[PDB]
Amino acid sequence: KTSFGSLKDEDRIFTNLYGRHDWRLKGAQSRGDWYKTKEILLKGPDWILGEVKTSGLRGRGGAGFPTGLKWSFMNKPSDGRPKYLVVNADEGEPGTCKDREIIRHDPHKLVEGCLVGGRAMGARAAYIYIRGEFYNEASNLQVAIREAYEAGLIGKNACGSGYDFDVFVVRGAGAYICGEETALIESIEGKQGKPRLKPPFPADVGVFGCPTTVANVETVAVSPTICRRGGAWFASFGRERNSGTKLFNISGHVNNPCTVEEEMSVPLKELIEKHAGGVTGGWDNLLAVIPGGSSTPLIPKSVCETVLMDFDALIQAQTGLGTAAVIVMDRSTDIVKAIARLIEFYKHESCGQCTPCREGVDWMNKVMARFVRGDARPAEIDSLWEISKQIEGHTICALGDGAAWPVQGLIRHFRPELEERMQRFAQQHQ
Amino acid sequence: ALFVHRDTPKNNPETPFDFTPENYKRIEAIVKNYPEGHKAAAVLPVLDLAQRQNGWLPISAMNKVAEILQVPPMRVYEVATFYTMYNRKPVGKYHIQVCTTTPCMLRNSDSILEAIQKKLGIKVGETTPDKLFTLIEVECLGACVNAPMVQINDNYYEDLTPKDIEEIIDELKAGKIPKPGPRSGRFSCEPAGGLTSLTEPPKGPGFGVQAGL
Amino acid sequence: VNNTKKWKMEFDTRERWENPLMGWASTADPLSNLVLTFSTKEDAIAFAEKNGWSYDVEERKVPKPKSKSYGANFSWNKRTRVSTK
Ligand SMILES: NC(=O)C1=CN([C@@H]2O[C@H](COP(=O)(O)OP(=O)(O)OC[C@H]3O[C@@H](n4cnc5c(N)ncnc54)[C@H](O)[C@@H]3O)[C@@H](O)[C@H]2O)C=CC1
Ligand SMILES: Cc1cc2nc3c(=O)[nH]c(=O)nc-3n(C[C@H](O)[C@H](O)[C@H](O)COP(=O)(O)O)c2cc1C
Ligand code: SF4
Ligand code: FES
Repeated sequence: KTSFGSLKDEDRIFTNLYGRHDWRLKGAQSRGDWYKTKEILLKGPDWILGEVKTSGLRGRGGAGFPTGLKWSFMNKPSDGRPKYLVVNADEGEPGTCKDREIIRHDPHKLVEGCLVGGRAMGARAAYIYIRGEFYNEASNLQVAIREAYEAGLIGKNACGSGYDFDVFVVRGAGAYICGEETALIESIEGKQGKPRLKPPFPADVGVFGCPTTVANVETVAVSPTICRRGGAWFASFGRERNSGTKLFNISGHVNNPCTVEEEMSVPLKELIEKHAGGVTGGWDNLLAVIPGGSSTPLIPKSVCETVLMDFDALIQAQTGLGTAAVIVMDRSTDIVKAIARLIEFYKHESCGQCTPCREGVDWMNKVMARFVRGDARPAEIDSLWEISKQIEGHTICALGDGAAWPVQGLIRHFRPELEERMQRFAQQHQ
Repeated sequence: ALFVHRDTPKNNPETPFDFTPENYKRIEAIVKNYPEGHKAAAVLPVLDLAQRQNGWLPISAMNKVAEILQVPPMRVYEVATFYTMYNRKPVGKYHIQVCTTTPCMLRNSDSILEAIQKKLGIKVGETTPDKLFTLIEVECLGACVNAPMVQINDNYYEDLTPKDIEEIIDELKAGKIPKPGPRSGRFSCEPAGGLTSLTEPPKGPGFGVQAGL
Repeated sequence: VNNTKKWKMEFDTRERWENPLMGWASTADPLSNLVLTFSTKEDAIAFAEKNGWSYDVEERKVPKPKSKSYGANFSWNKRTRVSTK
């Protein structure tokens, strides 16, 4: 198989993505959720982890770590402490609005994902850290969790398998940093959402000091569909080390900004023209694309022609996959203003813990605010490159990396627009 | 917009604040979601509950939460200054949160911000003189395919125009509550011009179940 | 800790009184500003005995090795959890 995309309605894991069906238990049971969950759980953690490592599922949060290898770090003997699955539902990324749809429209798929994943890792319960802005989604998920308890699907004697597994929803309070896994752990512990240092990875010391796996809502909710359909089926979508389906958020300057599910290596031009109704003005109106949410570097029109929307081809296209949240930008876009407002986001959402992010992200925002007006001289572009390279790799979590990357993408692909902005500032003010 | 407290006549540790008894039942239910010895983990939902009761946090809700959870007051002060929901000044009753990050800015949230400024008669950060509306400018609220959007105290009002947000503010000033969703023809997140996916009915339970399960 | 590498030899401090004209610190001790630097301890001991100076010896105090664990800041059941970070 060399051609990818054109994912059919039968191979969609997230059926009822659109809220067109009943999200409650009577609707979710009619779509495959909570079917043979007892026979999934009775087959031990080892078979579940074998099917997930078979399935090629990587991290749907955005980093793309191999999910089954990650979950096997909890497959270890007990030493007095309990174990927890924690479901990362914060979703603060600009461009990214898909886990909101998973919580709001397929909640029982998330609860069955919590049950199967916590069985895979021996976890006692599940803390689902939802965003505090998602209040309707949180009440929605608590309704579905009450439906799961009252049907006996979770809790005492979960689905009749003799396993005990609670599912909790902890609401956030408006911090983009509390989507990073250790800052999320600290936000569960009643503290400031400041990220911990790695190691300890949460499989050793996580929430409350217990062994812990923090995974995304997407890479938790697709796990019972993997454990039902088999590993190699889900592995037969997308390229190798790019196994499966993915929820894309084609936002920005398109005719139909939408959330859709598609095969993992679908082309970007085909995705925009086939699901979003194309760029506003056709393909000849495209200027740049932020391919996977705000923390990934933009890429211009000459790269977006042939590029594939997965991890490896976007790393070869000097960006990252990330959350697979496509932000489309046309020729009517002040692009330096857009990246400067994105750096303004990354300083208004940055917890101020370590030195390079706390000072350098504010300093990059001031330099970008002068770049928008053009109030600079062309040595400062290379200066800003060196500032971004000093932030990148010197932080505690990847918000410093995810803030240095839009600057590096903007400079790397649009240095001349910065230079002509500055020189027309210099002619009209002197 | 400051991160220290100065004792006003209306904000001090002798400002009256206490929970209703149903809020004490809810606080016990919150604390029961956390392990024994980690009672300090419930600072965030109990302080959020204090905001839901009072509308905002004086420094008596912070001290009451610190008293009932037996944590220091400083550790609740860190939480209430760290997060952008714990309102430490009394906001208006409708708290209009306009998102202005890059996906909402690409679909002209600035026209909506100007429309709210000329419809209410205020600017960013201020409060209307009836104390019903407070307009601030927030970061990404996570509704990016439904950009541009706003949040009014709990509820996302999406796919807006200037006229849609004028209409929503008008039916807020009439004392009612609008419908929390998009204001274009679509319902949640589908393509606006029609369903490019999920057209077929689902297969039902048991589709594609491998042998041995 | 680079100033804790070498042995030093100072002397007992004598009277520093107020100059009547300007209020300066007048002294009558010529050995008041004399600090001698030595690599090891027996070098300083032999140099003090060689010059007939009565001496006392205070041993080099190394900071004892600690056990540091960043994971101890987030324990499950010990008191070494931190209430903030
Ligand atoms: N989904 C969202 O809303 C957002 C996603 N992101 C994504 O997050 C990415 C950054 O991810 P991070 O969490 O900073 O780190 P990431 O590099 O380390 O690691 C991914 C996961 O694997 C685990 N892991 C990694 N190396 C490990 C090792 N040696 N041993 C054990 N476990 C290990 C980590 O605990 C983590 O859960 C960005 O590139 C971006 O794509 C960023 C912002 C928002
Ligand atoms: C600053 C920052 C914010 C993050 N926010 C989220 C988030 O909101 N949701 C999410 O699922 N992952 C987020 N992540 C990625 C997590 O650290 C973690 O990789 C992920 O939640 C779980 O790993 P997974 O990709 O295997 O699911 C964030 C990372 C960083 C550095
Ligand atoms: S780099 Fe920024 S986001 Fe990360 S621990 Fe430091 S202040 Fe926090
Ligand atoms: S950009 Fe406004 S909702 Fe994400």
